[PDB]
Amino acid sequence: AIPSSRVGVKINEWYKMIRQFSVPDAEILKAEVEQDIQQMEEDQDLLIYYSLMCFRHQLMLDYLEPTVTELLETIETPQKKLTGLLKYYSLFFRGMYEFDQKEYVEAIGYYREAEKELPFVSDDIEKAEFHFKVAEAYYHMKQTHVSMYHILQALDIYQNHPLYSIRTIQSLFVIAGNYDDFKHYDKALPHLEAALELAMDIQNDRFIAISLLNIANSYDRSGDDQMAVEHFQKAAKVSREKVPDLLPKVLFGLSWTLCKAGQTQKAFQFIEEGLDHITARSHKFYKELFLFLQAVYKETVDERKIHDLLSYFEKKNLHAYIEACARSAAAVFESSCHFEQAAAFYRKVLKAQEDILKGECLYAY
Amino acid sequence: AIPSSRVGVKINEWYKMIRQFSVPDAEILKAEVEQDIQQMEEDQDLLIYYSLMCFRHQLMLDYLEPTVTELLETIETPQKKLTGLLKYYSLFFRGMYEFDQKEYVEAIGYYREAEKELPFVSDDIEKAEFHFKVAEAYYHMKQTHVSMYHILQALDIYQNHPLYSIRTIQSLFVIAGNYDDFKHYDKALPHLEAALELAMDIQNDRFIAISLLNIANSYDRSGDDQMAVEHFQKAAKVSREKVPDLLPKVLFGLSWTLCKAGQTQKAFQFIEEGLDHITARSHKFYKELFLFLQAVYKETVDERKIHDLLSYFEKKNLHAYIEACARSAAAVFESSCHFEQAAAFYRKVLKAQEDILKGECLYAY
Amino acid sequence: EKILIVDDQYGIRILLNEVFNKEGYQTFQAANGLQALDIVTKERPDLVLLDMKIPGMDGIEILKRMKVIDENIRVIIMTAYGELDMIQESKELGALTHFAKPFDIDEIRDAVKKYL
Amino acid sequence: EKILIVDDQYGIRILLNEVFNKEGYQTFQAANGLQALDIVTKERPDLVLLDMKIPGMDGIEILKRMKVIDENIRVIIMTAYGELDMIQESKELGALTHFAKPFDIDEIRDAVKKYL
Ligand SMILES: [Mg+2]
Ligand SMILES: [Mg+2]
Repeated sequence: AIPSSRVGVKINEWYKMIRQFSVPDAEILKAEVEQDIQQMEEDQDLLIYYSLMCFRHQLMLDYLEPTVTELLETIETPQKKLTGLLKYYSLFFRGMYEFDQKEYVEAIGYYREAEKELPFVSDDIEKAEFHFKVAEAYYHMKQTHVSMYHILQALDIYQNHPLYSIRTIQSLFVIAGNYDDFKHYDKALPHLEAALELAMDIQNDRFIAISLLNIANSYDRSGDDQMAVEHFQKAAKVSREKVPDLLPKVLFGLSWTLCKAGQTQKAFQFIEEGLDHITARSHKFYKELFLFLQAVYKETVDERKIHDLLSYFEKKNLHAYIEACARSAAAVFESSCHFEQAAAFYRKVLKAQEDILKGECLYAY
Repeated sequence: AIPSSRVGVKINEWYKMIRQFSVPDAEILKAEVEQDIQQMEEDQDLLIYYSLMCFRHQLMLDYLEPTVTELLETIETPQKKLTGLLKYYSLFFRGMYEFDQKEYVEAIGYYREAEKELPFVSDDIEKAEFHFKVAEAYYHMKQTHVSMYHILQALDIYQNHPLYSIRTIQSLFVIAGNYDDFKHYDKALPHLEAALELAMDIQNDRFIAISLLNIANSYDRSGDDQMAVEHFQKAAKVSREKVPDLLPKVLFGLSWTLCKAGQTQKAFQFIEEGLDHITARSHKFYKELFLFLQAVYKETVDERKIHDLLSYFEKKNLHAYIEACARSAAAVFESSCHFEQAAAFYRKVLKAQEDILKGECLYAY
Repeated sequence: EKILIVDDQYGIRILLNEVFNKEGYQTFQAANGLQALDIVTKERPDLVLLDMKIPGMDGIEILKRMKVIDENIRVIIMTAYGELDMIQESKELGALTHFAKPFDIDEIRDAVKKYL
Repeated sequence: EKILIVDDQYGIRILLNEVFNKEGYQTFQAANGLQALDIVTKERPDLVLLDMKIPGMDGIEILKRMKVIDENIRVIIMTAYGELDMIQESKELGALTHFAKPFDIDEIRDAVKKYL
């Protein structure tokens, strides 16, 4: 599937040909875009940008039936709102394209230029939408303070529009997620609870299950295993009954929490259960996380399995998984006073941390 | 000493009284500001804001010799550039005030509003200056990508003005520092070298010493101990001869590097040397870092001293120092296969990391 | 005549507005269900372009409520990644036609002069 | 008459400009040394306000270069956290006076009509 940002930048190129009134080139690019979309990931925002460009493209044809500069002013002046919106999209999707190739500094620059176009748009939801999507980007970029800044602007507008409950819940998740980055799970919890309540009002089962899962993970990480297990099982129930595709993630949290709580026998039950729900189509690695739980919390640690999994993770550059699993292994070995093994895993932890950071900075100004 | 941001927000309050034409209140606040400045840290930007406000305050008096709204338009309209600059400062210093109290989300919001005022300022250095100072803030906020974005805009403008070599060197240091955050010391090095070359051209000894020190730390962290030691000694020379106040920091890098290189006897010499240069007036903790080096790299580790120092650091919430020292201790104990001790320090490392993160997020939206 | 454009996205509204003004129509615009209903009640449009994909208030709900205000109402639905059952259901409720996004400007323009 | 304002900071230049226009003076402005020298050569100001704290080119350097263009040049220096030796040195070179920042607008205004 083609990322919509990739299609967005080709539209930007299409636009360039239009503004220089090159019909042959514009037609080629227009034809290519119409093919790429047939294989593009879902993005209704991209399709809007496409349709507006189709209109702008037609304007070019209608005005060719004079210097480029002159002809350009003739078309744009009467089309202020169109020209302004196109400019906004070209910058937005260019920013997302840079973001998708991990050119973060470039992305930020486009995000900033894009925002400057918002004031010329008489629509508060459009503004919210920009802040929300950018907030997610900054979060992935681990610029968590900036993410919070933006997401708080989105949520403000969303709350003024009670019909936008979905975005409100998603905004609450983002806020909680951001707090999690600073290990302030207690600060995240209130937002997760509001999300749960809102989700139940609109009777959305998926978001009820997800909210409950998020609450459980919050408690698990804050150190309240009892509340964690309680909510995991609540999420499990709603999952098994109405949203089964969440079961693997739900059962892994439950299992991990039970293992850390010393209830490994009970955990092994949900581990085997989760392994049976996993399908080949899946794109997640819960299979490998489940296998790691079995190996490390087993009466006698399965060191070979552990090595193969960590090696597997190393291969796909899954350093976050390495850090988390290595953290667990270190604690398990410490518990039996096997400190040499422990130290070995602690070194893997510190290594994984540095490998994550290095992967976050690929530019070279 | 009073932080200039604190004085800045009082000026903001002074301004509020002016715009509502309250002479008594404006006079009180004006009088207070003039006292605070006598005890304020150096900040020529604050003093400019003060002098402009003094002028704005006088305009108020000259126009009282009509509704607030009407009278306000009468004063502001003819004073576009003044009103615009005042607005810029009020937002800027308010952002810095929030930054200084670790209200980072608030700070960002003011930084953004402040930037929007720049386009109305016909001065490229003023723009650079904003980007530079904000870049430093984002760096301290560990929003390193955003920091890089801003600092690259500053450096661009500075390079267009060859007379601003100092800011250029400082900008190079910031860029290097940012790369360091992602453990890309190899990416930082080129900028540190350009800084060194520039510093030698302008014959600035302090920045020659600092550049050499930065290069040495870069090599030390990239794993080139020989180059590290070589540059440390270069920095040491220029220090002892022209900038001695850098000696403690220079001798600590040299010592630490020598200890990690297994040359502890040679290191102990520079450790004792650094302890003799430290003065009571100092605000740094190189004294405690020196003492930690002695204790942990000693033939027989001084565990009691180590515990007292780490406890001391804990008290002043110096979690960065705890992490670094604990990292060293863990490696030293591992080298003698004392893994129980090692594991203990690894736990202190992971703890310190989380304590740092928690201290970065004090708000509670 | 009167054309009511209903869509939650600024982009679509700008587009169709520029398209229908060029044809000489008197165009109205709404971002959500309530605004759309108030306009139907007050202006009584001759044709409606309804986005069935609006947050918080599904088009199915909006459609029936428009039939309440006017029975012979002329409504064309448009969707982006919309279900086949919501399209089928909308038809049974008297939908003149359905335009998938991205819709062809000419097609939807010719369809307007038709059912108008 | 002609007043040359020399300062690297936009804020100070805006301020003194508004102050001296109010007095009816013909004001010029420079952000750095070279601009200041070009203006002295071309316009030949009757009074100069020189910021001794300018990056890359110290006021001491700028001052002598102004004495080159004109010997009877009238220059008042202003400083922010400036050394006492640079003030003392500037005086020996024929400095009419020195104004510490933040300077009082009235004081520097009265000083202008004086040495002018
Ligand atoms: Mg829609
Ligand atoms: Mg200056």
